[PDB]
Amino acid sequence: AVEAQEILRTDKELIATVRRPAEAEAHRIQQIAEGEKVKQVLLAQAEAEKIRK
Amino acid sequence: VVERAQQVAVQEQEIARREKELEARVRKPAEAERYKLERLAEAEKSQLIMQ
Amino acid sequence: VVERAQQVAVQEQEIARREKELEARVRKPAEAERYKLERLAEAEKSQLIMQ
Repeated sequence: AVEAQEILRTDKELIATVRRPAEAEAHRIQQIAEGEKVKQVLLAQAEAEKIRK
Repeated sequence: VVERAQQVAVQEQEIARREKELEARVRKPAEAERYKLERLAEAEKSQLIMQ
Repeated sequence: VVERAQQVAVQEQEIARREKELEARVRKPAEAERYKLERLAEAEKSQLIMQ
């Protein structure tokens, strides 16, 4: 029974330790990727119209 | 057995604590950085087009 | 003879103790690592596609 309670505790600990940080990291990566994509698109548009003019 | 059967409740509260703390320290800074990058890129485009 | 005939019961409890402990220290960490790899790979794909 000691080890069964330890199983439950380590399940919850692994959740709080790696499962949620993984989701937070995924959200951070996708947010930063969105920012970088918008920045690159705007810079490319600026360069293209520079070349056109 | 009692010790471990209550440490499981400690971790049950810890999971939500990590939820909140990780959100505050990761998701909101990421949103703020994305907005900062958006605005600075818009300013750079506005400057480059008219230069 | 009595000593050994009770050490066999000691090991009879030890087999289930090893069951539980090995599950906790191997199977659950493996599941957590698989989920972490899944989510990080999904994030990397989401970033690479739009870059």
